[PDB]
Amino acid sequence: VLSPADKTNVKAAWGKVGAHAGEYGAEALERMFLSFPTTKTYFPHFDLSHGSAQVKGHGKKVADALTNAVAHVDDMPNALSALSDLHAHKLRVDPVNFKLLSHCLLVTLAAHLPAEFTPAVHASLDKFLASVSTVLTSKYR
Amino acid sequence: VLSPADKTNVKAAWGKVGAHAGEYGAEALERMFLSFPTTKTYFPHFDLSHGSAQVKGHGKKVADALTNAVAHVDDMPNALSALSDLHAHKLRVDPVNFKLLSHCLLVTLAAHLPAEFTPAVHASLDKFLASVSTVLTSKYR
Amino acid sequence: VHLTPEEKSAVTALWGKVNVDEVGGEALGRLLVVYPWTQRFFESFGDLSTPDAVMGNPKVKAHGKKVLGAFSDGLAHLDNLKGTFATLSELHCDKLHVDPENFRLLGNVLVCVLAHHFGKEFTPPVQAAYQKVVAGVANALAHKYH
Amino acid sequence: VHLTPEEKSAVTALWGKVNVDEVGGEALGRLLVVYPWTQRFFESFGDLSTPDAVMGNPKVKAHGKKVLGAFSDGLAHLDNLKGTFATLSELHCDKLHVDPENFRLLGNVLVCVLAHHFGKEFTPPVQAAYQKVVAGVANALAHKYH
Ligand code: HEM
Ligand code: HEM
Ligand code: HEM
Ligand code: HEM
Repeated sequence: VLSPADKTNVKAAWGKVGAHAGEYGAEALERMFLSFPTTKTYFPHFDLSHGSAQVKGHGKKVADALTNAVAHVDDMPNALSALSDLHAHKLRVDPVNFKLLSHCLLVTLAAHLPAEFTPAVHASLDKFLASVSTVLTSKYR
Repeated sequence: VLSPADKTNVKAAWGKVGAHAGEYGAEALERMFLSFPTTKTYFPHFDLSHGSAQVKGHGKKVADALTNAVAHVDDMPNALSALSDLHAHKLRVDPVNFKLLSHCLLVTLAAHLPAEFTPAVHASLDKFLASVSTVLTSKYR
Repeated sequence: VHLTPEEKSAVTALWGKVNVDEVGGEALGRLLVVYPWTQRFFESFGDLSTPDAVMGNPKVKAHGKKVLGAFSDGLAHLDNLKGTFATLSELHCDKLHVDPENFRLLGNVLVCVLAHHFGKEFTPPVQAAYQKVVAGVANALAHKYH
Repeated sequence: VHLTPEEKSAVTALWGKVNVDEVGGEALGRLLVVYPWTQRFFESFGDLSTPDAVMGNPKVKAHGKKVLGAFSDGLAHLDNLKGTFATLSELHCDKLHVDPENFRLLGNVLVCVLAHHFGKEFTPPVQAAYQKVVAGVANALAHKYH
């Protein structure tokens, strides 16, 4: 479970991202597609070349859902219910992929927020992306 | 989440296991030790030879715990509370290993319950074990 | 596929007793029922709404036979799974867009099916040999992904 | 392991600027903080009750240096990680009883640390190559488990 300190740690880290959220989301997506090519099989309809507009636009969407998660950290299921429905019944993404995406987010954050990525913040952010993942795969069956 | 149907299927399958449970647990453990050797690193103090007493004895303890969880299927987080603290703070078994044992428990049941291991039941059992695994793993950090 | 001679004959011995037709259909059907999201690849197959619809679906049964036929053919070339499966690999990646994790899930579902049909005969050691075989097969189908 | 020539030069170039002292300390320290269960192997290191305690623990820092020391050797043996790490695999399995899944955890942490340190310079292409090295190292350390 996310502890109060975790919540504080995440609201803090995510605050600095501020307007760079769409950029970091896109970057994490890109890191994911190159580092773990099997993840590309869920986006056969996307132009996946560096900096193309489908990846940019999708990046913004992922990050915004994440901002929504942070802003509603104490009530994640309700807040992310619809995304949970989408991933479970429509996209049907294998759960193993949520970890690869989460790792790439963490790498992007560590690369972009040198001062803020302390070990404790690192721990909280990881636990946090795991909680989001769980919620997003909760209705699979 | 486990549905009414799932709950029904689990009570029926484990209901037929009955007085073999312990032996099925020992077998499950033996299957895990041979198919996934890395799991052995958590048991350096055990004699792992076929037919071992410690195995048979640990086998029974595992089975008793699943019997109790099924006995408290609508209150599993509380019913397993103790087991959860043990695995997260003393034993500290890496989460992945829970999937390995679970798989070996299904194989063991598949081998012993021909008529009851229907597709629908296989599914429910898989969800059930995934739910147990999640409870035993919920307080890791 | 570090498979010992003892492991190799055990796999083969057992495989002899297998009815490839009914086993492949059983395995693929269960795959679709136990891990429902693997249905996303087979929308053209018709009704998959309930367990019996899936398990009894003729196209599911026909496709399972296809899958197992290739697996068998793979069991005849244990020392060269990658070569044997290379074209199937390219296909599942470039044309069909199947996440390789699905190959690992099928393998485990296949092990449950074998266990289910052979009971006692599916000893822990024989299970251990098959686990190596299904990973190897999973790995071979994954190998040409890019 | 299938590392591309340009991938090879990408790994090597960046490693040339890595401060083993700092980075080894950070990686091991973070491992123990982000994944608390790993602390089970280092009870004799002393106080590990808090992040500051963990990050400050000098035995943690000394052992981190040793671990990256071995990692460095691997990078000059990329074409034979298995042989280069055979002995270390044996010790981690037979004397230490370390679940290999921990190797994977360390690799990922290692990857986050390099990013934290190099920022811009740790680009997606560079990350990709390091993900492969990290996995190869992990797989080589698990190789002699039995
Ligand atoms: C960190 C967890 C994730 C979050 C918060 C997230 C969020 C989102 C959002 C906001 C959308 C767009 C919904 C809309 O257009 O209204 C989306 C769609 C999608 N997601 Fe995820 N996602 C996550 C992980 C994943 C992963 C792991 C995969 C598989 C690799 C994936 C695959 C997809 C696909 C294929 C789409 C639809 C793309 C399209 O056709 O436009 N997602 N997700
Ligand atoms: C199905 C999920 C599991 C259940 C229900 C379960 C249950 C139990 C029980 C009842 C005990 C005995 C504790 C006591 O004496 O009170 C135990 C101990 C133990 N379990 Fe688990 N376990 C599970 C999964 C695992 C897995 C995945 C591992 C690691 C591979 C593991 C490793 C151990 C170890 C090392 C002990 C202590 C053995 C000893 O020192 O005597 N368990 N578990
Ligand atoms: C044991 C591993 C597997 C083997 C050996 C195998 C083999 C095959 C073969 C021979 C075909 C026919 C190829 C063709 O049409 O030219 C095929 C098609 C296909 N495979 Fe696989 N397969 C495996 C696992 C999977 C699984 C796990 C999935 C996804 C869950 C999958 C998805 C598909 C799909 C969607 C088709 C095309 C079906 C259609 O014609 O509509 N395969 N596979
Ligand atoms: C990147 C992969 C790793 C490498 C290359 C590595 C390398 C080493 C080396 C060089 C030693 C010193 C051996 C000696 O004293 O002769 C060592 C010891 C040890 N390693 Fe690892 N290690 C790795 C990962 C791990 C991790 C993930 C764990 C568990 C979390 C672990 C647990 C241990 C333990 C408990 C010792 C003995 C420490 C002591 O002397 O108290 N290792 N390892």
